[PDB]
Amino acid sequence: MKIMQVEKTLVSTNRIADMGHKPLLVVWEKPGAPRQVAVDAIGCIPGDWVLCVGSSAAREAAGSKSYPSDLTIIGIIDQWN
Amino acid sequence: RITGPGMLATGLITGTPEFRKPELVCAPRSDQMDRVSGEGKERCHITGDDWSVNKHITGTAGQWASGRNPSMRGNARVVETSAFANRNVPKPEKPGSKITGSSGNDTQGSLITYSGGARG
Amino acid sequence: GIALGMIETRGLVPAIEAADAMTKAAEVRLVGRQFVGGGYVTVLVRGETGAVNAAVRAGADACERVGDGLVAAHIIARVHSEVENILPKAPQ
Amino acid sequence: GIALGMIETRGLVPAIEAADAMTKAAEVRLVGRQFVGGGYVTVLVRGETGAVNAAVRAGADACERVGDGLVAAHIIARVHSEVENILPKAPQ
Amino acid sequence: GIALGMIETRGLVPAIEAADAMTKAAEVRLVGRQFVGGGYVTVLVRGETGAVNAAVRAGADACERVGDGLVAAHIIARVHSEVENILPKAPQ
Amino acid sequence: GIALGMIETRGLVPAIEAADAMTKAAEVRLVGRQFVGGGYVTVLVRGETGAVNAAVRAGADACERVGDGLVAAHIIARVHSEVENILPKAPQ
Amino acid sequence: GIALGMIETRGLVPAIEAADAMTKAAEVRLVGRQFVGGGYVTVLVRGETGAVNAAVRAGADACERVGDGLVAAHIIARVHSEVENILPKAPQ
Amino acid sequence: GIALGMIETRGLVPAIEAADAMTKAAEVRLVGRQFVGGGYVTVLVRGETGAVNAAVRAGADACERVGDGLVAAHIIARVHSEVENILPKAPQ
Amino acid sequence: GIALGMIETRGLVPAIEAADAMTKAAEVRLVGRQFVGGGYVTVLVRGETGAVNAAVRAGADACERVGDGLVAAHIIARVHSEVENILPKAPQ
Amino acid sequence: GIALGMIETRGLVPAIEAADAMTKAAEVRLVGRQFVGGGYVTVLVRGETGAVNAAVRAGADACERVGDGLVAAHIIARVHSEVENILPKAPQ
Amino acid sequence: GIALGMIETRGLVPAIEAADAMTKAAEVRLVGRQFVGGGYVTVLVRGETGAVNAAVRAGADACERVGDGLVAAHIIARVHSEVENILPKAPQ
Amino acid sequence: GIALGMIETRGLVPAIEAADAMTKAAEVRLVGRQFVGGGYVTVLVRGETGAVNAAVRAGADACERVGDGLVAAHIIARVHSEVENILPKAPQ
Amino acid sequence: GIALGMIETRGLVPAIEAADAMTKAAEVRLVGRQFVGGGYVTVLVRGETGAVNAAVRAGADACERVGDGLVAAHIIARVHSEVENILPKAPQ
Amino acid sequence: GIALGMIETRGLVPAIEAADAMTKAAEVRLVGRQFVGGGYVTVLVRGETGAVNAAVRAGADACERVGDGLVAAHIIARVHSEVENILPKAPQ
Repeated sequence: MKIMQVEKTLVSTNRIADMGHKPLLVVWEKPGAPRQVAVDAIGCIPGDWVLCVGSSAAREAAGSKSYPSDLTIIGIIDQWN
Repeated sequence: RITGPGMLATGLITGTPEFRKPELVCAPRSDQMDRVSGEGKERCHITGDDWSVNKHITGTAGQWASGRNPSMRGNARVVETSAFANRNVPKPEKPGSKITGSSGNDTQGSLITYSGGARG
Repeated sequence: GIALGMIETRGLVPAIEAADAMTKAAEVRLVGRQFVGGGYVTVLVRGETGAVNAAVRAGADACERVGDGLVAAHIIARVHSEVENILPKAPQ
Repeated sequence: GIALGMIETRGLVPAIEAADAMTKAAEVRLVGRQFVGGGYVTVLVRGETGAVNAAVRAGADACERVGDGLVAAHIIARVHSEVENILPKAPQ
Repeated sequence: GIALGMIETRGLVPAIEAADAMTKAAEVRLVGRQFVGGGYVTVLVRGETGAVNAAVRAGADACERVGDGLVAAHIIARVHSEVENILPKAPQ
Repeated sequence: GIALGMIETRGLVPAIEAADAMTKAAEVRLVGRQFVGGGYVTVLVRGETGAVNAAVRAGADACERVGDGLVAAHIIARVHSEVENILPKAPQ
Repeated sequence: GIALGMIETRGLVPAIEAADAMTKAAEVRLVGRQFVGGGYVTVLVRGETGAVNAAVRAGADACERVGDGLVAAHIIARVHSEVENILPKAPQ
Repeated sequence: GIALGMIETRGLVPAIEAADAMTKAAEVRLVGRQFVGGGYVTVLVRGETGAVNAAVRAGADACERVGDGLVAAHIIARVHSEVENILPKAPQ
Repeated sequence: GIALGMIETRGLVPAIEAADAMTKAAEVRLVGRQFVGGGYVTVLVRGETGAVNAAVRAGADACERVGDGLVAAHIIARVHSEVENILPKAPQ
Repeated sequence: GIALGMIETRGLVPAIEAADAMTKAAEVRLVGRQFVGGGYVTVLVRGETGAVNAAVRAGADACERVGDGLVAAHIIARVHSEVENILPKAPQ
Repeated sequence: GIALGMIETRGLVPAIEAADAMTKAAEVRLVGRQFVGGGYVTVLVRGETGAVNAAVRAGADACERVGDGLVAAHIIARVHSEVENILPKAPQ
Repeated sequence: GIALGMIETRGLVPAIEAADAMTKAAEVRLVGRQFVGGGYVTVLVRGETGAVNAAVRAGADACERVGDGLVAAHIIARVHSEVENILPKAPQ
Repeated sequence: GIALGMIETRGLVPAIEAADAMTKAAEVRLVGRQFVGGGYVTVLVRGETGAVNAAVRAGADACERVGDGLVAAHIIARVHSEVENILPKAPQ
Repeated sequence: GIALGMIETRGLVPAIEAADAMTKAAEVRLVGRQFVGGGYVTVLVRGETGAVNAAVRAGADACERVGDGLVAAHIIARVHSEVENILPKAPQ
C-alpha cells in the first residue's frame, strides 16, 4: 500500500459504465511527483494525505469484486507530515 | 327545483343553521422499554436504598398526577404528511435509457434523472 | 358583511382553486390564506351570510377533487369579537 | 381569570370554530392560538373555573365534526406559576 | 398573460424540474414557488390559456417520475381580481 | 439543581398538561418549551436528581392519555457543559 | 457554472453526506441547503455539466442508505433563465 | 479538528440524549442542533477523527431506546470546504 | 346587490304572478321581463344574495300551480360583467 | 380571438347560466344572445381556441341541469369568412 | 371567595393528600385541618364556587384510595355568617 | 428537605418501628408524630425526594406485620405552600 | 403564433388530406411539406398553441382513414431557436 | 466542444422532437438533420461531453413514444479528425 496526497478531482464523463458512480481523485506521492488517479471509497478533501491500495485488492475496496480499479483510496491518515 | 350555488355542495358544508437473582442483573434490552428512559430506567435491578416505589407506597406519580385535570380525548382523523410518510408513495415506472456509446451508462447506481425525467 | 367562510385543503393548488370559485361565486372578499403546516392551507372569506353560503359551496364543489383534496368547508355567520384577533384582516 | 382551557384540533378551520364556540359559551378570554406544526392548531382560553368548564365543553362539541376534527380538549383549573411562562397573554 | 397554471409536488427537486419543464415548454413566466409545508411545493406560472396548458402538461410529464412525485396539476384561465392577492407577483 | 428532565408529546395540549404535572409534583423549575416540528412539543425541567425523577414520572402519567399522548420522557442527572448551550436557559 | 444538480433526501444527515460527496467528487459549488418541510432537505450544486454530472452521481451513492434514504437526484444541464429566480445563490 | 459527527433522531429528547452521550464520551464540541422539520432533530459535533468516531458510536447507542429513536448516525472523517458553509459554526 | 334571480314559466300569467311574488317576498328590484318565444316568459330580479334566495323560493311557489306552470328557477350569486350586456336593466 | 363557441338551451334561464359560466371560466367575449324561436336560446362567444374549449365545458356543465336543459355545445376553432356574415358581433 | 369545600377522611395521611390535591388543583386557600376524633380528619378550603368544585373533585379522587379512605366530600357555595364561628379561619 | 413521606398505622408500636426503619434507611428528619385519634398514629418525615422514597419504602416493610398494622404509606415530593401550615414542624 | 404542429403519414395523399383538414380546422398557417424518404411525408403547421393543438387533432382524424395512414402527430409550443434552422420556413 | 450526439428515428416528427429536446436540455448546437433513406432521419449535435450526455439522454426519452419511435441514440465523446469530413458542419 502507498501513501499519497489528494490534489484535485478528476472528471471523466465518458468513462466505461462498469465504473459506477465512484468519484475519482488525482493523487501523487509528493508535490511535483507523478500524478495517478485513485477511486475514492472514503471521501477525501483536497490536500489529504491518503492511504491507497493497489492490484486486485483495489477492485474489492471499490465496492465490488468486478470493479475496474487499479488504485483505490481505502483510508485517510489521521496525522501525516 | 331552484338551482344555483345553494345546490352545488351537498354534505360537504358545516356550520350552516339555514332555516328549515435473575441470571443477569439488567433485564434483556429487548424485554421492556423503560417508562423513564435515561438515568431513571428501572431495567437494571439496583438493590438497596434506591428511589423505587412499591405498590404499598401511594403518591406523587400515578393516579394522583393523572386525575388532577379534566380531559376529553377526541378520535381525530390523523394522517401524517411528512417525508418519511411519503417514503412508500406510488411512484411511476422508473426511467430506462436505450443510450449507446461510452456515457458512463450505469444502472446499478441510485436513480439519477436528467431533464424530463430521463435516467442517467 | 361579517359572516366568515373557511375552506381548508391539503396543499395550495386546491386552496387557490377554492378561492377562485368562492370569490367568483358570490360577493365575498378574500381576507387571508393561512399555511397551517403539515400540508393544510386555509382560505378565509368575509361577506354577508347569503353571499358566504354561496361562496363556500362553490369553493367546496370546485376543489373537492382538485389535487390532494378538501379537508373542511365551514360558515360562521357571526364570529365573536374575541375570534377577530386571530383572523387575518387582509391577505398577503 | 386563572383557569386555562385548551382545545387542540387537526387544522385551523376546526380551531377557529372551536375558538368561536368557546368565547360564545361563557366568559372566557382567547389568550392564544398557536400553530403547533405538523397540522395541529391549539386555542387557549383563560377565565374563571366555571366559565372555562363551560367554554371547553362547547368547543369540543363544536369541532368534533368540522374538518379532520378534535385532538384534545383540556381544562386546568389553576396552572402552576412556572407554567405561566410558556402560555400566551395576547391572542397570538 | 393572465391565466394561471399550478404544479404541486412532494419535495423541491420535482418542483424545480416542473418549473424548468414548464418554462422551457411554452411561453410562460414562473411567478413563484411556495413551500406549502408538510413536504408540498407549488410552482406557479402565468401566461395565456394556450401557452399555460402546454406548459403544465410539459411540467406534469417532467416531474411525474422525479422525486416523490406530482400531487396536483391545475389551470385557471381566469383568476378573479381578489385571488391575485394570494398569488406571488414575481419570483423570489 | 443540575439534573435535566424532558417529556416529549405530540401536540401542545399534552405538553402543557405534562409541564403542569412536573412542576406540581416535585421541586423542579420549567426551563422552557420547544416546538420541535411535525407535532412534537418538548417540555424541559431542571431540579435535584431525585426531585426531577419524580417530576418526569408524574408528567408522563399526567399526559399519557391527554390528546395524542406522550412520545418520550427523560432525565440526564449531569448535563455536559456543551449540551448546556442547546438547552433553553429560561422560558422565552 | 450554469448546470444545476439537486439531491433531495429525508432528514439532514443524508443531505450533508450527499453534499460532502457531491463537492469532493467534482468541482461543484454548493449553492443551497433548503429545508423544504416535512423532513425533505435538498442540496443544490452548480458547475459545468460534466463536473455536476459526476458530482450528483457520486453523491447519490454516498447518501442512498444514510438515514432514511434518498428521494431524488436530478441534474439539469441547461436551466431556463426563469428558473434561476427560484434557485438560491449562496448556501447560507 | 475537522471531522464531523452527525446524529439524526425523531424528536428533541433522543437528540439531547445523543448530544450528552457524544460530548461526554469523547473530546468533541457540539457545533449545532437543527430542527429539520417533520420531527427530525440533528446534532452535529466537530473534532478529531478518533474523538468523533467514539462520540458518534456512544451517541448512537444511548439514544436508540429513547423516544422515537435514531434515524442516522454518520461520521465524516473530513468535511469539504464547500460543506462548511451549510454547517453551523457554533451552537444556536 | 348584484345577485341575479330568474324564473322561467310557460305563459305570461305565471310570469306576472312570479314577478309579483318575488318582489313582495324580499328586497329584489324587478329588472326585466323577456319573451323568449315558444311559450316561455322569464322574469329577472336583482338584489342581495340572501334576498334573492328568499324571493326566488316565493316566486317558484307562487307560479308553480298557475297555468302551465314553472320551468326554471335559478340564482346567480355573482354575474360577470360581460353577461350584463344580455340582461335587461329596467322593465319596458 | 377567433374561435367560436356556441351553447343552445331550451329557454333563457339556462342560456344566461351558460353565458355566465362560459364567461367566468376563461377569457371569451360574449358576442350574441339570439332568440331562435320555439324556445331555443343560443349564446355565442368568441376568443382564443384554448379559452373557448374551457368556456364551453363550463357552460355545458353549468346549464345542463338548469331549466328545460342544454341542447347543443359546439366549438369551431376557425369559421369560414362566409359564416361570419351570419354570426352576431355585439349582443342585442 | 366565600364558598366552603370540605373533605373528610379516616386518618391524617389521606387528609394531607386531599389538602395537597385540592390546593394544587384549583384556586382555593386551605383554611385549616380539624381532628374530629375517632379517626376522622376534616380539611376545609375556601374559594369561588367553581374553583372549590374543581378542587373538591380533585381532592375526593386523590384521597379515595389512600389509607382507610374518604368519608365525606361536601361543597357549600355560601356559608351563613353564624357558621363562620365554627370554621377554622387560618391553618395552624 | 422538601419531600414529605407519611406512614399511618393502627397504634404506636407500628409507628415507632416505622419511624425507626424510615430514619435508618435514608437521610430524613422525623418532623412529626401525630395521634390522630381512634388508634391512628401518623409519622411524617421530610427530606430529599430520593431519600424520602427510600425511607418510606423501608418503613412500610418493617411495620406491615407489627401490631394492628400499616394503614397508609404516602409520598409527596413537593407539598403546596399552603399545606405546609397544617404540617408539624418538629416532633416535640 | 410560434407553436409547431406536425403530422406524419405514409404516402402523400394522407399528407395532403391532413394539411387540408389542419388548415381548415383551426387558424394554423401551413409552413411546409417534406418527403422524409421511404414513404414518410411530414407536414408542419405553425400558429397559436391552442389553435395548433386543435388543427393537429382535426388533421389526425381526417387523414387516418385515407391511404396507408397516420404515423405521428406532434405539437411543440416553443421550438428552440436551434431547431428552427431545420424546419421549413414557408411552403414552396 | 468536439463530442458528438446522434439520434436516429423512423421518420421526421420523432427526429424534430428529439432535436427540440436535445437543444433545450443542454448546451449543444444542432449541426445537421440528415435523411438516410428508408425512413431513417438522424439529428446530430456537437458540444462538450457533459452537455452531450445530458442532451442525448433527454432526446432519447422525448422521442421514444413519438411516431414510429427511436432507432439509435449514440454519444461519441471525442470524434476523429477523419470522421469530421462526413459529419454535417451546419443544418440545412
